[PDB]
Amino acid sequence: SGAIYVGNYRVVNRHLATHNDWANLVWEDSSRDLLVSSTTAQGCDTIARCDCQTGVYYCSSRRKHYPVSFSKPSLIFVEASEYYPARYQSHLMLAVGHSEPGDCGGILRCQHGVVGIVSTGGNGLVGFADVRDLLWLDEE
Ligand SMILES: NC(=O)[C@H]1CCCN(C(=O)c2[nH]ncc2Br)C1
Ligand SMILES: [Zn+2]
Repeated sequence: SGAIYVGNYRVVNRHLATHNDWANLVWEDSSRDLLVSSTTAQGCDTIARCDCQTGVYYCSSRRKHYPVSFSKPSLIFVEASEYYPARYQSHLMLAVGHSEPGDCGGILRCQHGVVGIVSTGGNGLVGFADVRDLLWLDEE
């Protein structure tokens, strides 16, 4: 589990969105595993606007932050899971690291701010849903 709280937005994994998220929906994209809902309180996270390929992510199954090198956001074939069939997930970045299904929502960050959230894992891989292209998270 886990969310990004930027301005009056909550960014979660689409597959973990709550009823309250769907009832307060701003934007969702199944291809990216992303959903954004509106919040009453202002959040403290800042979004990175950069092409960093190194950063640090939170792994709930280890209670640990790990430094990683990650790929540029891409279209990646992701194996069928409890939440999606075998498909191409877009805007996904891959690194070597531990990721169990419940690690989804952990933040990946760089020197500039939040880069994305854990979206995929297994086999000693971890995939991150990028949010750096979502410039509207910074206004309105
Ligand atoms: N966005 C997706 O399609 C995800 C959904 C959860 C499962 N997915 C994984 O890769 C995964 N496997 N083991 C741990 C993890 Br995390 C695929
Ligand atoms: Zn950066």
